[PDB]
Amino acid sequence: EQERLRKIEERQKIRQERKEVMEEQLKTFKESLN
Amino acid sequence: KSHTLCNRCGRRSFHVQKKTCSSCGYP
Amino acid sequence: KVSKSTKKFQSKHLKHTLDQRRKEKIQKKRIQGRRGNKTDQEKADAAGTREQQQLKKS
Amino acid sequence: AQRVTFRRRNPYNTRSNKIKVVKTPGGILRAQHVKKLATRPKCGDCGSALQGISTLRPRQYATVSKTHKTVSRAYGGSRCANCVKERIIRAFLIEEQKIVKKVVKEQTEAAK
Amino acid sequence: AREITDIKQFLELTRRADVKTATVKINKKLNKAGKPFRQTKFKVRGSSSLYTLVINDAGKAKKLIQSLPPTLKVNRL
RNA sequence: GAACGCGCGAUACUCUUUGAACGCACAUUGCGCCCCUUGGUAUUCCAGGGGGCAAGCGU
RNA sequence: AUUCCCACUGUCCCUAUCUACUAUCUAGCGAGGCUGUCUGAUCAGGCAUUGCGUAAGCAGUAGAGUAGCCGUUACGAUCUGCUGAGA
RNA sequence: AUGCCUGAAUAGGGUGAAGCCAGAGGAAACUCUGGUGGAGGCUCGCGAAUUUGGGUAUAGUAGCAAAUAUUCAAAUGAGAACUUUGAAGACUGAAGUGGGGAAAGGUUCCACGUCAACAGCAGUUGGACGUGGGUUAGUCGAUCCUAAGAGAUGGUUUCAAAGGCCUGACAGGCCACCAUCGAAAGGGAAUCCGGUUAAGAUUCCGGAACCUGGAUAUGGAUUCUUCACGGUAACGUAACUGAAUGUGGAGACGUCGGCGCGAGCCCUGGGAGGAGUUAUCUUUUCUUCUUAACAGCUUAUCACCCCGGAAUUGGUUUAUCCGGAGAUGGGGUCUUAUGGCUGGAAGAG
Ligand SMILES: [Zn+2]
Repeated sequence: EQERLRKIEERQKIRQERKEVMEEQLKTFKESLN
Repeated sequence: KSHTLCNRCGRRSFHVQKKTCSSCGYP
Repeated sequence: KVSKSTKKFQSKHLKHTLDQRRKEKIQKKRIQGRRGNKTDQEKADAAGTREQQQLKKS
Repeated sequence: AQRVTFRRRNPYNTRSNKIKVVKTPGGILRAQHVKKLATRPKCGDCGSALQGISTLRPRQYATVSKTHKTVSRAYGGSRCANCVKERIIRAFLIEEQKIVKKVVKEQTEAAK
Repeated sequence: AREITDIKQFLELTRRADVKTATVKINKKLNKAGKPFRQTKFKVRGSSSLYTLVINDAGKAKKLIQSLPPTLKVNRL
């Protein structure tokens, strides 16, 4: 059970990192648009 | 095989790495 | 059927590969319980940022 | 089930010497050294393989005709078609913009 | 080696100044219909190549043999 | 002084390859250039032989 | 790492036997069955550091099953008899 | 201890990470189930360690020299356990006790004669002794080039007068930048098959073929007289001038995984031969049935071009990637890697 937990919080960290980098990419492309 | 033939003296004293002779000092 | 590369590696490189694996395992086991072996990221996390350091000094 | 080896001085598995096995008219398996394959010429702007140009070794080009290593279009044998089209369009638009800038400048110092 | 399908080209090859000998080779071989036949190869070497003419017709081979120069050496098989 | 050969050096009981060693390299009998000449179809090619190559914004 | 429970053991009571190797001298010199595998298959054998009591053959209408018809070809493990036989 | 340049090697078994597909629960986030996918400080056979070649930096006693299995007949010879032939038994078992190479060795290769010494018994044997024979290249290497680095010139291009070329019925002009060494595993123009000796082979012989350099001749083209055409296009061609100057490609470049294709080997059916076994059974067990470099015709995934304008979103890989920055669809262009037919070539084997 503890292993499955630590796995799901690892998934949480990975998804948050990917979402953050995607949002940053969109934000930095917005400036280059104009 | 640290030494080879020396042209000036004919001995097996020509150091291949140093390119110098330990018997007649060539060149 | 065994491949040629497998035969060559097992005839040539297996012994020293196994020995190095054993040595690495032994060293890791020995330094697992020692105190003072940390990664650079962990050292930075323990150190904290600048603002955390003025907070600690206060 | 007959074993063959190199036929030249190099005894090592280097890219220079590579071996194929063929059955000779004598009924035996023998080794044959294979040369390096040729590389298609590439466009000088985008790096894609040029179309309609023969793929040969560097010294084998001197023994074929010009139609086997060129294309009848301008820059043929050096640049592909899309790169040439882009060059033409860009040059024309640059010249037109130069004309427009010169006219605007002639207007703006025409005030004094 | 080169193959030629032209009879007059072969005759022109055999008519040059530097011609040594012509070889006539016979092969007993079967065709796709299954009936065996006689195939004749006329070989002459030019400057740097050996030109071969393959004829699967008996009468044409006989006519070409009769049309060869009388001062030309011919190897039978 | 050394190497290879028949005391001597292809003229071998004139002086090969070298060596302070000298066209350049060199643990290779490797790579050049210049002048004359000869031969093989020959103005072009190829080869052999001989002999060589360590000016000024000054007065 | 230590201590108790059960089971086993030549550790021991208490030694004994076999195989291999070794040691010695001489010539010269000289400080019946089973597993795996192979002989084309049976039969009969080889190898795997002993690898770990009913013969071969024939017959039966008895015989798991394979293979012919809607009383019936053939093959056939196993079993029974020749057979306390064979060696 | 830390390096640098150029090569070889970085294998296998197991497990199964992101991502993706189809389902179920939930308003999302998400969480389970099956598959797919094939990743790692995953496993298996301040410290230590971290494959490898070449180059290059900072008493007749101890004992028998230890690698198992030998036996029978014949030959030679003065002499045979040790030499030779045949038969039997046994061994290496493609990761060899089998065939080659770099380095290194230098005649140890082959033949004839011999056993004084040597091969720790013997020997008629020999990697021994004595005498001879043997190594053949335009295509294989070196030779050429540069790598790390080394090293002249006045420390490696530096307050150096450092060199070549061009024009013109001696003057003018152009350009910049340093020798050389350093790899028989890096880059590189080109040869294959068959046969042949006591000992030589991609080198010799026979046949067949390519590469580079050079001088030249002929045909054809260069179409009114002067450097050619076709297709919308990708592009095609028997040609189809091109100085200074400025560029581009090949050479020329990390490692791993699955998928597709070709070739060699392995497996296998029929048939044409030869060999073995057969008291009984066994259409049975073994072996031959091959096609070189080179050359002509033809043959492509990818990529690109033209038409066209797509949501009811389609196409599509084992791997979820692609499309108004133009998909699906229809029709074309190209590289010839690699197959097929043919010549070489059946005359060979
Ligand atoms: Zn391009």
